[PDB]
Amino acid sequence: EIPKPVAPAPDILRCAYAELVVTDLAKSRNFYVDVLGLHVSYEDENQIYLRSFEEFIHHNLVLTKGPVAALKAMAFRVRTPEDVDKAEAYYQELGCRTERRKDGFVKGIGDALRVEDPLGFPYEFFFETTHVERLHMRYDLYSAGELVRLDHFNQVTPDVPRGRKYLEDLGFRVTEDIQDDEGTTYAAWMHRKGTVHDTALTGGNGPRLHHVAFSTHEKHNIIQICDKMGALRISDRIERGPGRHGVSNAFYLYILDPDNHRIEIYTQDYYTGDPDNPTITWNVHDNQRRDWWGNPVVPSWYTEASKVLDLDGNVQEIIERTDDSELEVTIGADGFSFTRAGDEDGSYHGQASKG
Amino acid sequence: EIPKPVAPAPDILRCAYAELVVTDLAKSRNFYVDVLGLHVSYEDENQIYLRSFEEFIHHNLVLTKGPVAALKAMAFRVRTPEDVDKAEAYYQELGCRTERRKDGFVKGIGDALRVEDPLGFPYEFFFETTHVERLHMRYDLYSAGELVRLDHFNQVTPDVPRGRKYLEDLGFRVTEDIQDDEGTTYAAWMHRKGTVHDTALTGGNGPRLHHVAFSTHEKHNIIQICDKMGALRISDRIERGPGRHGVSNAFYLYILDPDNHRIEIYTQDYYTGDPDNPTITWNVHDNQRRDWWGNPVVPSWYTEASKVLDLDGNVQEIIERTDDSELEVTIGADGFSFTRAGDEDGSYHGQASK
Amino acid sequence: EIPKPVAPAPDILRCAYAELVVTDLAKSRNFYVDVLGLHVSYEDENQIYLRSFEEFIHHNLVLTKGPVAALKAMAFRVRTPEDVDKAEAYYQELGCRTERRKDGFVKGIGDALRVEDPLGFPYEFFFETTHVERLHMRYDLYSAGELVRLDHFNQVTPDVPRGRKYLEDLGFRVTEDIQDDEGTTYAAWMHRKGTVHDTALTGGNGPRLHHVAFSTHEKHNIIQICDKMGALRISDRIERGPGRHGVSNAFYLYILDPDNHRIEIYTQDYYTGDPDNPTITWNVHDNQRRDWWGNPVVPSWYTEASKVLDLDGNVQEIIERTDDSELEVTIGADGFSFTRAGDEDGSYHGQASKGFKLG
Amino acid sequence: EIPKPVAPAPDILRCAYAELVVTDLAKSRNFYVDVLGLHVSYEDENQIYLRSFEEFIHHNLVLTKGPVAALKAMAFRVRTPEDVDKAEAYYQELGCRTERRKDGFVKGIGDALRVEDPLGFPYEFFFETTHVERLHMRYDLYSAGELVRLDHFNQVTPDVPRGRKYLEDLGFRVTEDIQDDEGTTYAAWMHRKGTVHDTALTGGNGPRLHHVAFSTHEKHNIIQICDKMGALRISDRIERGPGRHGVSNAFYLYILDPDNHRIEIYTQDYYTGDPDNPTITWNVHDNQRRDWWGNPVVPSWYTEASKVLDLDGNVQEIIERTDDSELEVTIGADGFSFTRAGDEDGSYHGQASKGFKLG
Ligand SMILES: [Ca+2]
Ligand SMILES: [Cl-]
Ligand SMILES: [Cl-]
Ligand SMILES: [Cl-]
Ligand SMILES: [Cl-]
Ligand SMILES: [Fe+2]
Ligand SMILES: [Fe+2]
Ligand SMILES: [Fe+2]
Ligand SMILES: [Fe+2]
Repeated sequence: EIPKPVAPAPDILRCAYAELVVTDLAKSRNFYVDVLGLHVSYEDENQIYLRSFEEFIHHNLVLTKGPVAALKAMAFRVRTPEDVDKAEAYYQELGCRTERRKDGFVKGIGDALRVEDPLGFPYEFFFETTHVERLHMRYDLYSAGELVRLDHFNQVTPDVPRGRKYLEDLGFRVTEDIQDDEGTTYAAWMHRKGTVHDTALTGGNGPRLHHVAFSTHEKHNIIQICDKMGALRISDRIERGPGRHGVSNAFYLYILDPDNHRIEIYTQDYYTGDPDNPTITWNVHDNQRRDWWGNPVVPSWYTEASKVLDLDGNVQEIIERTDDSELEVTIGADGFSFTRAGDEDGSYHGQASKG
Repeated sequence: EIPKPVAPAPDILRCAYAELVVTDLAKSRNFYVDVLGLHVSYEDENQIYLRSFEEFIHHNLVLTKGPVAALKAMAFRVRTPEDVDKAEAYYQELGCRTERRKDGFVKGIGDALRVEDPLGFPYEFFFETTHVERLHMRYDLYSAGELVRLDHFNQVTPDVPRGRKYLEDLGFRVTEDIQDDEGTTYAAWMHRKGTVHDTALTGGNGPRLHHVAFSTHEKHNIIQICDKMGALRISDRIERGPGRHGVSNAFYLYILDPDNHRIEIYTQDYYTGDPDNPTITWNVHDNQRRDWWGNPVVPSWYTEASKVLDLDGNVQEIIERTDDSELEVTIGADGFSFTRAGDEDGSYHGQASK
Repeated sequence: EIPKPVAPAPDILRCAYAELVVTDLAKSRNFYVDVLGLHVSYEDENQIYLRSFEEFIHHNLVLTKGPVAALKAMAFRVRTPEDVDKAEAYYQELGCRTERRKDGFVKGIGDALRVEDPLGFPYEFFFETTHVERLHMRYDLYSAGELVRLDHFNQVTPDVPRGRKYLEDLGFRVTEDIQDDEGTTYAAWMHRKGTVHDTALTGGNGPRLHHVAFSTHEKHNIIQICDKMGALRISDRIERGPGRHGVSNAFYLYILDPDNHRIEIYTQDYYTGDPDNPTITWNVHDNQRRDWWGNPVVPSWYTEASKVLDLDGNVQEIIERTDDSELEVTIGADGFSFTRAGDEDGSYHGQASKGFKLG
Repeated sequence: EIPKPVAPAPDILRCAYAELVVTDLAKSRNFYVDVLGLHVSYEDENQIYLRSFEEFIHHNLVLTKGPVAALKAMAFRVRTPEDVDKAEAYYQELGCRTERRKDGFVKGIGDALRVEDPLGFPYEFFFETTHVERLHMRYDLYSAGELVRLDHFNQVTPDVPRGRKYLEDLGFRVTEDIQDDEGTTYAAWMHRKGTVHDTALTGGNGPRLHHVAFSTHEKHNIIQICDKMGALRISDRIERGPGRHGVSNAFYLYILDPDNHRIEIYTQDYYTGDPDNPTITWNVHDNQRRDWWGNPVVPSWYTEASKVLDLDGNVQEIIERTDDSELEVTIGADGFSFTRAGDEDGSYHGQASKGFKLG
């Protein structure tokens, strides 16, 4: 239903950075720099440019002061300068609004194309970026909870099949998804860079940004983030985890920034770069699909997500999902989940796992 | 009100083993050997004797086939052979029922005393044990989830101060506890060997055994146990965790065996050996006391625990706690907890966290 | 010196497997399966097919019984069936010997091309492969030392710039290298899959295969491999490490199989997938370039490597390196190394670091 | 031939702190605070008092500015105030020089006794100490290389059985030792607190202090210390390691402070608190006894150690070892070591393991 354009898709390398509008620049700086340990590439009174430990492009996160907290741009890096032209021609044919700046929208990025995509998300495509010192061996700066890479975005959208087809035509490959036996798709994960994903689609009212995810080297680094949050007595900002994912097989943690933007810390998924990488489909009632250890998913994780902006800086209107709700079918009043397929023992009726 | 005997206390070194009655020996073996990777010191059709990676005494766990799943004995090693005689005289003065077997109750233990202690728990005291190969450097046998030591027991009892004074007289020292402003004690941790505890008292209906705990080297070993349980599709047997404890500061996991005996896997508490080791008291309403990260404690963790047997092998009758319930005052309908004292942001009312 | 063909290079995805010839199959099986924990895809009296924990292709290593221990093939997977045709045309234009087998050289691989490449190495290109159970969440099988992926090969060749140009034309990008101030290149690392490398060139007499590398999830997994080797009283088979590499930033260990084939265990390098990824050049006299902690590199690491076979299965003749020797210029009698550039303190003259000399 | 006194031994709990004389207080501070991350309890122009992450007594390390770098005191905490009096009577009966200060020798310690012990070492015994904030849950301060406890001292002394007998009479129990088949003892480990050791005796010219050891929680913490030293371009101050010890089974690293005082970082030894804890004797030629992975012991580890002071602040005279040297019998020109006892394969004669000889 989103048609495949005749124009070639641009060659997208990876997710590269997010621009997030925040309301109190000092509080957010404290969260992202003081608590999480991200590295400042540039800052002034309006913006903070932050990067992970192993990054060499200018930034992975731009915090921009504004009146309404929201995603302003989710940016992917393309292979060549000519891929920014291809992106522009591709989104024109799709009838999408686009805006092209030879000198970039944020500091440290050159020629860039921003678009309101067919799902209502603000995508940016760019090649040119100002290189900075790669801190990958600066173990003199390395913190016990060090965030090493930007890994993915996760987007909330009402119709997952619709979005999936569009991203596949754009060159993303589905690695895992969640479905039921009645034809509904609840979520899908897709990649360009050869990890489990660069973005993911989560079925719900949208467009909204569910989260932005950063990686650590090891599982103990994620444990340390939790421990530090307890020491700072902000354990209430730990939403969910730590855990092992079923889908993706990664060790994880979800935390909430001062504007409630959700950040995931993630480590140790697997290689997906082969073009016939086997796709894995989970059943929506399988209680090990989201947390492998069967720990319950808190309802806020399903219902809460960040607003997104259009190209003019106004909030995108939210469209309701009419397909079945992952929350309702697993943990709501008429919900169901199993530990072992076909086994009544270890199954949950009308409530979440673990009592 | 448990009187201090004039007879000297036995010198207790550490918690050493538990004997657990199980209903299906083969299923239990599958859990303790095939899933958890404990090492077989002896087995036959009626019992399995198991030990941890770094142990040199005969065993840390005995699984005995019986009709009713229950704790049959929680055993402490004493410093000398004479300490068994001291234990006998001590418990006889307390008016407790005792039984002395010069050749032991279980294989690989020699002269031993079992008692029905004043809290109704079956304690064993012994010195003599058959030494076995210490597997501490057998990395050829080392599992990704390796259990390296027995760390502690945790006992459910209705009146914590009563039990705590009795254990102090036995030479245990309290390291941490949970209290409220009204003066109720909900739990206490106490030690002999210089870790946070060898046993602990949890307020509730008892005598019941809350859990037995084993230690791993590192946090990743606990993660692996969870991961393996997912792979075996037995994640419903993960009860609580993994987490960081507030009390003890240890990384932890609670799992349930086939008869619902609860096992804790535990690592990285701190040294308590100095006699003036500072005691830490947590408020019962502090949401970081049990899980430092503020994760909720599932009601089953407070309400479910194992039966204990008397010396004849019958189940000990339960006495109901009359002091306030930690479940009720934190997560029950009129309960509450906080992240930051005095702050309504991050506080939970009539409701658990997260 | 090696010309760029007019024919397009095949689109290479990644290193996929190696076929090693071994002299005693049962001894090699004990090393790779019982010691290292690799998973058996297939075996018989003549071959063992092994894979890592996260692999879905049929195998990452084939051990083949033969009279002379050697590398028989280093195989790269290509993106499409049509890329195998491209590889054939490309290598024919380079004037190399090639062999095409529609149903594969080894079990579990389909249409495959093997070539004697311009550096004398037996390369294989394939697309078609039998998928198997991907064991990535089989934590009921996971060992304390689990090998999760095949990561790279490392090749010994006498002229590194000559090979580097050829691999760049083939589509590999150099991520790191080691050079001196007098124009000599000692080593280069190059990738297709977006890690530090899929293969590497190490200057020395060749063609010889230096090692094959597998990855683990965490550093403690590499430690456990060492610990287990101690417990099995085969610590004499730990060649070098564990350590932190300067080049690649990975945590590492080198061990030796029963035929002296060198295996590296490797973890936690960085992403190189961007086309303008910064190339890092280390100076050969920098004592943190190979081991970041400054531990000395054992001389066998520089001198010993496995024979490689031609398409007929005969050993390839060795061509001697005439460029300067990394061993000689760093830890040899006229050698030099530094800890801090320009500082005499922490420098080493005619001997290795940490109080050692060449045996 | 150090007699057992009639007077009762003091009840020693554990090693508690060391007082090290250092020549440049600012440079030592950069090392212990900025590099290693210890926590400051008190400092001024003359001294810096440091503690580990889990400590509640005032300090584990006192750095005292002075003219000659040396160990000034190795302090053990005793169980009660009365035990300081027992210590005094005990050493007086041995005929040792003692000095008692009711208000301590350093800040944060109360009634204390220093003695010049029969091996020439300056020992302090105390009970009273100023309690400080226990930082064990201050994960807001926790570094990637955090030192969590003080674990042990290691002493160099010419006659190990003489020293061992004396420590046994003080209540220390031997856990492990190294010997040869002809009855020479090279080293012994002994404990009070239920870990492998609180102090250890290493055969050599002495009295000298070999090292002070701190523990970390996990192996990755020790790896981070190396990684950080590499980043700071002070890898030349990594003496030996990281490794796994044979004796003790601990993961370890040895580093050198600005005055060449050796610090060990140590983790994951085993419980020894039972009175019949099985002792383990290793053969001196076993190449897995010091490093379980067979990595060679750097010669400086055998030859270099810190001076110790007498109670007036003067350096103690050094007495030479007349028994065999561990260095000489294992890695010297006439030395040997084995991987498997009796097996020539994996054995080393006249040189160290892994292909190095002595520099
Ligand atoms: Ca030069
Ligand atoms: Cl999830
Ligand atoms: Cl708890
Ligand atoms: Cl290297
Ligand atoms: Cl050693
Ligand atoms: Fe995610
Ligand atoms: Fe416990
Ligand atoms: Fe390599
Ligand atoms: Fe030591």
